[PDB]
Amino acid sequence: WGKDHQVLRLSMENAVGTVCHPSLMNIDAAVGGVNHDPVEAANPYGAYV
Amino acid sequence: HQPLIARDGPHPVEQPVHNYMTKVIDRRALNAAFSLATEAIALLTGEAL
Amino acid sequence: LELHPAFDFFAGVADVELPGGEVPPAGPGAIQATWRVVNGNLPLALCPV
Amino acid sequence: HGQDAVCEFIATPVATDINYFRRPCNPRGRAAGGVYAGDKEGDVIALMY
Amino acid sequence: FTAADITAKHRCLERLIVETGSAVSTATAASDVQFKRPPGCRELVEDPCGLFQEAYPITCASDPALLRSARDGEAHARETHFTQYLIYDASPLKGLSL
Amino acid sequence: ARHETGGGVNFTLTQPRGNVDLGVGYTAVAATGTVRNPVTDMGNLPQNFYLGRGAPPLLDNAAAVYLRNAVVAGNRLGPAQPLPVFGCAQVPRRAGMDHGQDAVCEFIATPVATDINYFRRPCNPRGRAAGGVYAGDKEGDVIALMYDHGQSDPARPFAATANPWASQRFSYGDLLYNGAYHLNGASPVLSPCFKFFTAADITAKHRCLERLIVETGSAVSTATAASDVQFKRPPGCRELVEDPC
Amino acid sequence: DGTGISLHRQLRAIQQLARNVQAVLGAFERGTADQMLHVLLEKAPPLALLLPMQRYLDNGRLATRVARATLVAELKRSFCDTSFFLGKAGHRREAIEAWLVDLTTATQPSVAVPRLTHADTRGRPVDGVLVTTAAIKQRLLQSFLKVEDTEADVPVTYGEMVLNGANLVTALVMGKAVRSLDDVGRHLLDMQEEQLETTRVRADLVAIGDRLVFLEALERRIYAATNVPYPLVGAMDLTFVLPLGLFNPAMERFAAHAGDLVPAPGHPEPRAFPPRQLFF
Amino acid sequence: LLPMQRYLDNGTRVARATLVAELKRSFCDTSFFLGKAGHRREAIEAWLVDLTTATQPSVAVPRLTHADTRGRPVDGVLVTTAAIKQRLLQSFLKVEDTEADVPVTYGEMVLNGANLVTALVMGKAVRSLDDVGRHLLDMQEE
Amino acid sequence: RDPPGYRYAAAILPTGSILSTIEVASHRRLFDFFAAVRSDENSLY
Amino acid sequence: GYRYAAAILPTGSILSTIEVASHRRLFDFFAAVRSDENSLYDVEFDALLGSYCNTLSLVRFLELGLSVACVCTKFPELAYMNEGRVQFEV
Amino acid sequence: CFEADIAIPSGISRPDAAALQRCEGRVVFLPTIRRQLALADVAHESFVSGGVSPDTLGLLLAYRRRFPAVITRVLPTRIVACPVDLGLTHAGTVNLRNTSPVDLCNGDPVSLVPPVFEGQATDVRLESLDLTLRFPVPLPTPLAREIVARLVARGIRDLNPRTPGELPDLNVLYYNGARLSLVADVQQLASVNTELRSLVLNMVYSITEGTTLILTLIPRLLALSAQDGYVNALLQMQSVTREAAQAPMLMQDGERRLPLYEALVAWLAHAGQLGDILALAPAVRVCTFDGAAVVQSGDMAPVIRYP
Amino acid sequence: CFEADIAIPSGISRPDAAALQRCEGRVVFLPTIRRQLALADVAHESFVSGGVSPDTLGLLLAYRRRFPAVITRVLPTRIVACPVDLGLTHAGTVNLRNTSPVDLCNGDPVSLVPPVFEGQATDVRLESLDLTLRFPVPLPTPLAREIVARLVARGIRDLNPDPDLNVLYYNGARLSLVADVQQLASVNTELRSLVLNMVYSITEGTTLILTLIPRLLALGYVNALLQMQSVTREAAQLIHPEAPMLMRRLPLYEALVAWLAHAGQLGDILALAPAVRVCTFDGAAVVQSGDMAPVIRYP
Repeated sequence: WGKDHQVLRLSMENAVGTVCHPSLMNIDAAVGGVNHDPVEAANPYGAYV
Repeated sequence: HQPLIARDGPHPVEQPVHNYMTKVIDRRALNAAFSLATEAIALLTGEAL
Repeated sequence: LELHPAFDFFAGVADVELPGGEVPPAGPGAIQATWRVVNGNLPLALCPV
Repeated sequence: HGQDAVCEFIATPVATDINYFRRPCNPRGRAAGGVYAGDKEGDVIALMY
Repeated sequence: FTAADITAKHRCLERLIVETGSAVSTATAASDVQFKRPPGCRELVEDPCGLFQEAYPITCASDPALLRSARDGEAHARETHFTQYLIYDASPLKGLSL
Repeated sequence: ARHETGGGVNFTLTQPRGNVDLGVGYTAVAATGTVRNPVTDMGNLPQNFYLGRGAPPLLDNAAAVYLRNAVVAGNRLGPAQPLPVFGCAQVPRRAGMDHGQDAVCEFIATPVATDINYFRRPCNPRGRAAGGVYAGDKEGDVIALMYDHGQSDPARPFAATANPWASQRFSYGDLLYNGAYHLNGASPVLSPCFKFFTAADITAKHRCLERLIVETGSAVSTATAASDVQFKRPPGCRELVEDPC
Repeated sequence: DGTGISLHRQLRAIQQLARNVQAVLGAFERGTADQMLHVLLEKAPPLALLLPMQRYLDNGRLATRVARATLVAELKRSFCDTSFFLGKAGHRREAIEAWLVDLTTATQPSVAVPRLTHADTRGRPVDGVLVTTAAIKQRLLQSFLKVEDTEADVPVTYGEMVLNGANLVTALVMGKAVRSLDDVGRHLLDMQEEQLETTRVRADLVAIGDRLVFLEALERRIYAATNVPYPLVGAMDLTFVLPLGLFNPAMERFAAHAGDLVPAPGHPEPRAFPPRQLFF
Repeated sequence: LLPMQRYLDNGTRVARATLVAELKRSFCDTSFFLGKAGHRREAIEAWLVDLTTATQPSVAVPRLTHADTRGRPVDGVLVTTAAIKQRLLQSFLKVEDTEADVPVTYGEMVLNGANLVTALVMGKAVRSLDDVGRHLLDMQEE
Repeated sequence: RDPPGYRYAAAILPTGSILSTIEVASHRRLFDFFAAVRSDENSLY
Repeated sequence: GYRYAAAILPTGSILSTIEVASHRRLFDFFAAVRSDENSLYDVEFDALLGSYCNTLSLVRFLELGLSVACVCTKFPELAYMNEGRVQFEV
Repeated sequence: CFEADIAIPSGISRPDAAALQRCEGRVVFLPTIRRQLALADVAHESFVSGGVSPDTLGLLLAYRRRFPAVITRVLPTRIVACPVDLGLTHAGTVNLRNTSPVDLCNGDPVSLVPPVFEGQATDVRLESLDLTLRFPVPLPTPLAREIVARLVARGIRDLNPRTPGELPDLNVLYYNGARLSLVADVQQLASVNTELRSLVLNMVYSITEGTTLILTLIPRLLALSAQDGYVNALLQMQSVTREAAQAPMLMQDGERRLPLYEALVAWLAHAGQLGDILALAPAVRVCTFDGAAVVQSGDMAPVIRYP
Repeated sequence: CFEADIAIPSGISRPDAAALQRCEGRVVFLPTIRRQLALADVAHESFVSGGVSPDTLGLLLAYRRRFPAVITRVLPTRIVACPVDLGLTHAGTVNLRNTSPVDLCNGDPVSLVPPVFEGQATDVRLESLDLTLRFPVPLPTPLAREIVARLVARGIRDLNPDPDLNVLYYNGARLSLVADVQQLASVNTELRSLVLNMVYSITEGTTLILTLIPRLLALGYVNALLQMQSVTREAAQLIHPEAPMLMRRLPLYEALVAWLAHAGQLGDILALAPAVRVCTFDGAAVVQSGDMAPVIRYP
């Protein structure tokens, strides 16, 4: 309810301006933020081609 | 200056305290202004007579 | 090691280029990412069957 | 009606329970308040993250 | 979501509670769609949301069929259904009309 | 009373004095009616027996430090940099705490058909009316009031127990939760269950009922409000707790 | 030295002790009341339990093991039901009227005639105290009326008598050095130095039934700012029992109506299996 | 403030946490208090006395005899807005001593006696110097 | 330090009445300068 | 000399009349000034304005309402007893 | 006290005079016993050797051959310091300042450690007198002995690389909770090497002839493992004792020398002394008169003599 | 000095009063140094640390932790003790009660556990309020360091069985360590946890060093000087032990701190540091059992 006896609508076609902007794939700093303090080896069966 | 209450036994003994704090003036300066139009000064000077 | 809906983060091999070899030369662990392709790629603790 | 609000969206998992809502909460899912800490000089951001 | 906006703040409650009276809103009422605050000097808003790091849920529901039951309080509102779900208000605004 | 230390002299002053009741009957009752707030947030915390170490472990090592770190791995009560021979368990203090002190939840196995009508009621954990008040003044009575399960339960009068896996001697609360055996109790965490399952402390305990209720504005608690997760009481800093249970 | 500065900083030690001697001599009179709050509460039983305890003794006496049981089985009900009554029923009235009047005379008069009585400005002797906190005394007075408030009599008998306390004003100074000649004589000129540059005492005397009590609250006066927990606050520790993961007995497996707690039509209705979850 | 003042008495991490959860629910409850259940005539009255009795009285000043109405002094201010004070007048507190006030006129201090000399030769200029300066020559003989 | 501290030496030359009393350290983040009474100070003499 | 209003009374003989500061310049502060300079007229003071003490209320024990329940009485040497304890009939 | 003074030598930055006021109860390492001494040998520029600054193991070796001193009273002319090594004869219990994240205990021995913490650098800077000041961090001694073993072994990993880069950091500490991370920036070799050799050479002499009979009972240790609580908790998971399990060697001459009793002597001679030969000697003990059981961070604790 | 008072609790008997008359001049341990103390800080029941009775390890943790106090004059309603640990060095002469060895004119005597001697000797119990005062034994520094390493060596032969360690002459006397008839069976269960501590710190380190030093010197001033002072000592111990025993760096250096952490525990546990000195005046220089001795404050 808005500023009245109004009722509004927030149906999930609302999400088109938020996520569909091409920054969703932009994860370069995240791998750049995690790759220091390096991990131990984690028996890579399915990580290796 | 704070008082105290003498307890006994396992709670520790107390001793009087003092405070001595110091505070600083801050200086505000509030403003008014006004105008006289150009026609009025020589009228007040006695020129335009 | 789970950060994003469209990608994955898993402790893989250090430097090895993917289309090659039989066994990875397991040295240091450097973590890397990959693209989740579909909506089904998200884990099933984050989606009931 | 007056000035507009701005709705922003944050990717959340579908099986994050409604019981976490109907209650005053963070939008991030974890408490992050610095007032919640206890002055340890590391109970800043390592509370949040 | 700025941890620096948490990190820059101190914690002694002698000093903390008085800025809850007068703090700076990031929003300004002086534009048609609300804006990030210009250097148009200050606001002196109340805003408890920063000091508690909180937010409030309002009367909302997944269907109008729950929202009709949401009237006249939380006495008899259908909190959930088959997959349909309601969130009753919890706010300083509870009890009030608007 | 003087004592010279660093800096200067330091006078200490004390005045010895005493009191008396000076009333043949009861005097000065004290009611209790308003509450500010709970001290604890009323619960949801596992109990970790790996905090204690008195129990003889598994003999196979492959099961020993597999099942040990399977539980301890992330518990709110989980011993990291583990149990020294001399030292403390080092409970992980987290950075921020919100609702208050934590309560501790402990567990006793029960059969599934120990009917719920015994609950919804002030009923007792160990399935038996266990207090030293209830007996019939025989002075060998309260071991038989607590264990003689050829007799009945004074709490639930048509039967002997409510839980055979709680009540009897060596009935597995008797091994875990009795401080005379103390497989636990090397832990700094206060067990909530030590008030029950203790035949030694309820070994007649006191029985003159008239003196008994004035000690219920007394009897310094098992708990201390001074820690993040509640601990068993350090011998300093008494608290004059009420504690009817 | 012959400098007045030598005399002037000799002043600022005297004006250090002259505030300290009153601080420790004050701390006993402050400490005198704090003992009384311990020694009353040490012999105070909780009054949700003594209102049946007297009416057990309102008989001949019984130790025949039957009355001992029926004492306990009523005693646990009075505590399980009416313990926190004020606040449990604060919406009511004319029960809090009845709640005090038994609490006014649940105890019994001691073996005691004082010979020095506290008056009521007419003639009336006072027979009770009723120490309460500051917070409770506020909402109690304005809704549960109310009296003439002046104590005509409170004698300074041989009870505190600071004439015996004047020794450590001089002897502690005598224990060190020749400060003994000073530390008693300085207290004469300290009366205007530190302060500024059988009698009546105000109190509150509510009369209930046919009785009279000095209903007075502390901690706004004589516990504040001293880092002392105010002794009329405390802890009730109650252990709780939750059965977890048990199972419905053979009789109670019904639904109380046909259509209720029903799932969507392609769903198992998970309420039909033994529960492991628990909610509180 | 009204819970916050209660912890400033009696003198601590558990006391810190038990404050804040209690505080944020009390904020969600006891705010916008006149519009919420303003029908309760009784609720406003005790809410007014906590407005009246929560703050700490500082060291009293003897000079400004701001008392009025035949001799009872004035100990509060309570500046509100328009419609609230009318509504506070209309039903809740129709409680009027008078409408009559006896204020005072200004006070002052001007650098006259030795305050000049302590400012243009020395740096420190004591407010009400000479009453202190005599008594600094008075205490050493007591 | 001392240009706040001389004010506590000026507080040793007192005229100023403080009306209501609560704990000072709750308002530690309010003052410009805090000193603490601990029964004595070797500096004030 | 540094505080100029102090030198309005010279209180002593300016007497040598030799070329100042062409000598050893041993002075901690000296200013070779022409006919005028603006710093000669500056007036400054950092002033002290306030000091307040609170009353320390010496409150006797025979004032409060809880004096009624107790009958305090003088008995020295109670440290010397292992028993001075009270016996009563009924 | 056997009073020792250090004067304020040359000039003052006017807020930095107040910086010397809030250092009351700290520790100055002055490499002498003087009635007066300049402030030049006080600061960390004197701790810096020829050309190079010590590491946090070299500062242990730098705090070896100097003398700690307690700030007693702070004048604008001097600073009176009491010589810890001799003048600890204080029934007045001359007071110290706890500058440490750990709330200690009552009754702890207290030894001094260089600032190595991630957030308690204790760096105060003087620019009129160009000096840098690192105050030592007073800590409880088992927690102090938990630190020095980490930092040398971290420098033991500075000799050999071999392993993959994910090493156990030796940089998470445990006191009842309280995850502590310290600084790992530089490891000078000679401070590691001389500390490593005494760890080697003392462990040489701590083995004797009758010591060898004890080595037979290594499979006897795990027989107690699956049948009690105390032993199984005593036996560490990250231990070589669980790894080495997967005999008199007669040579018996005379057999009246008490060979098993003589084993525990010389083992205790050198392996019994491993905390104090690597680190500084504890001489400070927690002793509060008021019955306070702990001492807060920033407090002034009373200090008594050698433990 | 700074004499501290320990409060006598309520009603005790005359033998409980006479039990307080057979202890004038003993040694008492206390947690804090408050000028008025109670008896609840004193008793052996105040030594509970994990919910059970402490062992000789659990005592020697506290015996190195809390504070010694020596009762000069016994009192009704009070206990006067002028404590040792306060006061400047070699001042405030105090008086002790000897136990079976001498306590010569010097020696710097050390407080230590009761069950290294007769266990229910000096475990003086109050009968009325039902508490137990287990007074420590004041042994001088050579023999105190001697007997502590013998019973734990005797605990080894009592651990896994198949000379006699218990004779141990003094300068003149023959000191019977064995109080056979009921004590020694209680000895090996009251030093029970302690023997495991002397063992596990040896089995860990020796099996750590023999995979440390071969992993060192090739992974150079410490290299050649490793066996320089250890020529035919460590290599001979490498010849003797590594042959008749068994033979990993990232758990190894993790075990390096942990053993040496346990090592720093034991040095505070063991070795029984001197706390008070006998250096009297005008005595016969030789103290006997049951006789007083002027004892001065600091080593």
